Amino acid sequence: SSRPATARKSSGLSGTVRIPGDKSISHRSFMFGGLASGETRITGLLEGEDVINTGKAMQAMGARIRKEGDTWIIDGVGNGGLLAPEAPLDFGNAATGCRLTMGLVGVYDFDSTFIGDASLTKRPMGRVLNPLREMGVQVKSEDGDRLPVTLRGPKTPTPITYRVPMASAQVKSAVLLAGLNTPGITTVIEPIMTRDHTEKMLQGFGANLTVETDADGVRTIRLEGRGKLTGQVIDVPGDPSSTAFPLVAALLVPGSDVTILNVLMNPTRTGLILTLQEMGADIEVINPRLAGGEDVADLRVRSSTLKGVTVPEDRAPSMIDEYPILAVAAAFAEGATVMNGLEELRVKESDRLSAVANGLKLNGVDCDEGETSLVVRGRPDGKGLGNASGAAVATHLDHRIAMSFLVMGLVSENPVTVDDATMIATSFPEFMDLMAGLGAKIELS
Ligand SMILES: O=C(O)C1=C[C@@H](OP(=O)(O)O)[C@@H](O)[C@H](O)C1
Repeated sequence: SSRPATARKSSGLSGTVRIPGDKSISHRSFMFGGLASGETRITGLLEGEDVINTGKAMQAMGARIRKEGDTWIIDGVGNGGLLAPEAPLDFGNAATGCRLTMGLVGVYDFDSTFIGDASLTKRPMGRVLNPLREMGVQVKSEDGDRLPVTLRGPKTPTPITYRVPMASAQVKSAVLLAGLNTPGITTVIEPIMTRDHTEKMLQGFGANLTVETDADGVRTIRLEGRGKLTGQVIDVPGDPSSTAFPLVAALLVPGSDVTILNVLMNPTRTGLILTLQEMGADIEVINPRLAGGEDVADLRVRSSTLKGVTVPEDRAPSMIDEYPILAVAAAFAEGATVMNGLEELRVKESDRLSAVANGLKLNGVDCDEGETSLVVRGRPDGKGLGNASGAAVATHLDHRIAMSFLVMGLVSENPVTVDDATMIATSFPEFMDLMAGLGAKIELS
């Protein structure tokens, strides 16, 4: 069921720790490794529940996946070699696995059914199902294009040129993956850049995929379908979204000095760091280097005094999953922090804009929730913040709401309680141990 947890005011956080692997790249490592010809070897894989579910779905379609020592080894089926699954593919809490797999297997001439948990089942799939319908896929979904969904691909899919209407890397990714089993050229036009793990990894696996960027920033991504993919050696970098939690905690808890190692620094993932630096954060980027084909660095974070800033709508895609923890940082900053262009937060694991605003208010923070924006006014000394009565923040099955508010409790005058910590393991099973090791006081009921 649910397992509440309470975070208490802590003394300085201190230590050096390696952050778990990147979730986005980990999902794709299992997917591309399972699809490619031959063997793929992965080190640094995130072993959270979301990623394990993607792995099980790939096994259900013929990939052999196993862990030898600290390396995941995958024997792929080759492009065009996916086998019809016997039962529904259960993605649990993971929209990434679900949406990308819809594109990947929806274009195959067999039935595939997709199911998930109470959170995933409420999220919109129309954004990926519409382009698939244009490609010839037959779709059976629940009202509003929600799970459960059953797809059946045509004998020969139709390649399309699709302009993504919202800044979603998952929609871009689903169309490109569908293009892998479609004859001809599939083109995705992305007006605003989103995380590019699919493009970079498919090129690494040998796909004839090109990316052209116009001077105005619009990206035209072309993929030639039904081409060979070759197994690769993958070294997964640390998750910058998971890094955000100990990083913001170190900035807010006085007397802190925390170094996080091997953090992915791809600019489509670092909007929070840029934003915190503008607010006055002391974050040092150490030994920037190339590892596994990606930019990584170690980050040394020290306690800082923060000031509110205006966060523009165009930075949102580069930090979309970090708005919950940014809002918590803003609760302790001098002045107002204003964030717009947040419509996408309403369709995540939880409606994050509503969950964050309600959680902040429950914990004494002055904030204003707009249809697509949030304004937060802070109290630097944390006085009056938190909830002395022990009232619990509603997490709405969202791991990031649970983690963000637990970070808040390490700083607020009064403890912060979340109604459930059980979903944290979907993306960061190491969270409790990692934070405790740094000195955080978090009591699990
Ligand atoms: O492709 C990916 O790995 C992801 C893209 C984002 O979703 P959207 O495409 O809906 O923005 C992000 O919020 C999600 O956690 C993972």
